Amino acid sequence: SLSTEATAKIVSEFGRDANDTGSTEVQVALLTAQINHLQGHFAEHKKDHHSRRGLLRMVSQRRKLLDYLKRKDVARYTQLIERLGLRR
Amino acid sequence: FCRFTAEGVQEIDYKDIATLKNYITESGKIVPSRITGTRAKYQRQLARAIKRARYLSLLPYTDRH
Amino acid sequence: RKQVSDGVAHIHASFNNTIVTITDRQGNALGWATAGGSGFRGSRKSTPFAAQVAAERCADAVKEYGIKNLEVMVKGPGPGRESTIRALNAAGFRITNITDVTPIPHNGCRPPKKRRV
Amino acid sequence: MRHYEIVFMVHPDQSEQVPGMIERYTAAITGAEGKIHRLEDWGRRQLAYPINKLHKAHYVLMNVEAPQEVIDELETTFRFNDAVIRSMVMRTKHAVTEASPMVKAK
RNA sequence: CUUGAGUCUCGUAGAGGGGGGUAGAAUUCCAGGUGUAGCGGUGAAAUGCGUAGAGAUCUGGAGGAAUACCGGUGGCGAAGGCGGCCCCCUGGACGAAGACUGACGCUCAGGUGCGAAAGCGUGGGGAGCAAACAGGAUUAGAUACCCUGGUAGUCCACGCCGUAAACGAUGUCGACUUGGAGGUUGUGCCCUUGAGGCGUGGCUUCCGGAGCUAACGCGUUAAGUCGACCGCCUGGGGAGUACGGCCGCAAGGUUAAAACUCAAAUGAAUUGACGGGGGC
Ligand SMILES: [Mg+2]
Ligand SMILES: [Mg+2]
Ligand SMILES: [Mg+2]
Ligand SMILES: [Mg+2]
Ligand SMILES: [Mg+2]
Ligand SMILES: [Mg+2]
Ligand SMILES: [Mg+2]
Ligand SMILES: [Mg+2]
Ligand SMILES: [Mg+2]
Ligand SMILES: [Mg+2]
Ligand SMILES: [Mg+2]
Ligand SMILES: [Mg+2]
Ligand SMILES: [Mg+2]
Ligand SMILES: [Mg+2]
Ligand SMILES: [Mg+2]
Ligand SMILES: [Mg+2]
Ligand SMILES: [Mg+2]
Ligand SMILES: [Mg+2]
Ligand SMILES: [Mg+2]
Ligand SMILES: [Mg+2]
Ligand SMILES: [Mg+2]
Ligand SMILES: [Mg+2]
Ligand SMILES: [Mg+2]
Ligand SMILES: [Mg+2]
Ligand SMILES: [Mg+2]
Ligand SMILES: [Mg+2]
Ligand SMILES: [Mg+2]
Ligand SMILES: [Mg+2]
Ligand SMILES: [Mg+2]
Ligand SMILES: [Mg+2]
Repeated sequence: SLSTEATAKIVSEFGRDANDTGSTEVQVALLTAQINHLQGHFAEHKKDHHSRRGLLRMVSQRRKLLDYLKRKDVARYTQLIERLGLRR
Repeated sequence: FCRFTAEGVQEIDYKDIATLKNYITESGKIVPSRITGTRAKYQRQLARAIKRARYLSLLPYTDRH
Repeated sequence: RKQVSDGVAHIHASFNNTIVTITDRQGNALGWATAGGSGFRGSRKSTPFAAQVAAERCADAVKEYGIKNLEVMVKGPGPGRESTIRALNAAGFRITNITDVTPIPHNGCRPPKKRRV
Repeated sequence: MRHYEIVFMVHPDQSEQVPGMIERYTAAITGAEGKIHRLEDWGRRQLAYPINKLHKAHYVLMNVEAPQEVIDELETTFRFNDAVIRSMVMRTKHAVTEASPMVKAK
């Protein structure tokens, strides 16, 4: 999956605090990182459905988190979709 | 019977051929756990180690060679 | 021609026939004779007595080389194969060892569908 | 960079190659910042079954810690060589710097 | 707000998936060596194979497909399914102790995807096996049946197909409700620790209580006691058929009637028969 260093860096990047790993933004960012990574994987292993299942799962979970965020406070939602380049 | 738990090895490596040939028939075939009483986890580890050894020609696949 | 005095025997033993042939540590065969090579046919050619007579007519057919001991490569569960090996045992050969060389594939090929009744 | 336990058997007639082949190989590894955690030779050693009509090849073990790129280059080196009759690399959970039931008993 | 649901840290197990290597058996073929008249098959033979030298045996090679022992109703996966070994890429689960988010949840028509085998298209490959076909055993007649051959297919790539007794014949999620024996995988504590003893999770098998059920049975992994949502049924046959629509290259799939016809059809269990079976 994601290297510990990548997760730590992303947590620092989007985390309101150091150990704040539960905030919706850091979750969305982690899922986005992993999805962008797996893009290259599935570009090569097209017949690997069993992991594409997990990929699609985390895509849908990012969608659910984004919707929760957007309907909770649209400001942070806009900031996040700008930093990550999403909803497009 | 519950040997490796009494010994406590963290992993049955393939190099220790001396401790393998007693889990092997004279024909070279692996002996089931229900005969040697090894715990299933270490039985799996033994199977993997034995297959690796057979590959490195430390043990024989069979006697027909 | 020459002498060995301790050869190796091979009894290829099918359920329909039983062929026996000897060589000497080298695979260079010396003398062969089949249960079917003795006038027998049908189920008659698949009897341990046919094994007796085939053992005899190989031993005598190779006795020119005058061997005295034997390894035996028993292969295939032909009906009553101890018969021919002890026939040779009595034929003037101190059998050294027996070896089941029945070839066993590691799931290599799909077998044919067996008899249906 | 991950840990590996490379073990290769070289044609015994070429046993005059090992003290230089290991040098070249560990040189590549250390140049790739690969920390050789163990190297062992068990010399010639009888084979459990013939390999290409041959017995008693020459065994070499080496536990290393290197990036996968250079060890892939290394196994390609193995493949294109001919003296090494058969190699095997396998990952391992840590670096092991210890004896072996070969050097401990031979 | 933190109990639901998630995130992070440390680990553990695993035929989970994709890709690429590689190994050793065995089959067939080829090459020769040794070595002749049988081999093979069967009810018995014949077709077939063998004097151009088989078969048997030894050595070498080539090639394809599958991975004995381990192996366990053992494990993994949503299901279909997954079994040599090694590497690369990758999914999920579980445990310990914390920290973090703060209802972010459950279900799901339509929709999207996955989906055994056979089958279809294109191109490969093709050892074994083997629908169809051929031949031998062959009767008013050859089909039976058995043999000896044997193509498609089985394999790979990429497309379709989208159906199975696809079954646990049991939708998903949550809560609650006596026990006993196991398997497997963690983990805490501890006897002097190894062994071994107390715990505490996850998964899984078999008994059985209450209860439930027409009964058989199910029985903390419910077919018990409840809640949320979805799918589906309304006598048998006609019929999962016709027509129409949609989908598919095609085979067909999917959605889905009516006329007519019967007074039954069906489920579980009970008692006997069922002797060219057993035992005494
Ligand atoms: Mg995750
Ligand atoms: Mg796997
Ligand atoms: Mg071979
Ligand atoms: Mg020949
Ligand atoms: Mg499971
Ligand atoms: Mg993983
Ligand atoms: Mg708070
Ligand atoms: Mg639907
Ligand atoms: Mg599809
Ligand atoms: Mg198919
Ligand atoms: Mg095709
Ligand atoms: Mg074709
Ligand atoms: Mg055939
Ligand atoms: Mg046939
Ligand atoms: Mg015919
Ligand atoms: Mg038939
Ligand atoms: Mg396909
Ligand atoms: Mg159906
Ligand atoms: Mg099934
Ligand atoms: Mg059903
Ligand atoms: Mg439930
Ligand atoms: Mg338990
Ligand atoms: Mg019960
Ligand atoms: Mg239970
Ligand atoms: Mg229920
Ligand atoms: Mg009921
Ligand atoms: Mg009706
Ligand atoms: Mg229809
Ligand atoms: Mg239609
Ligand atoms: Mg059309």
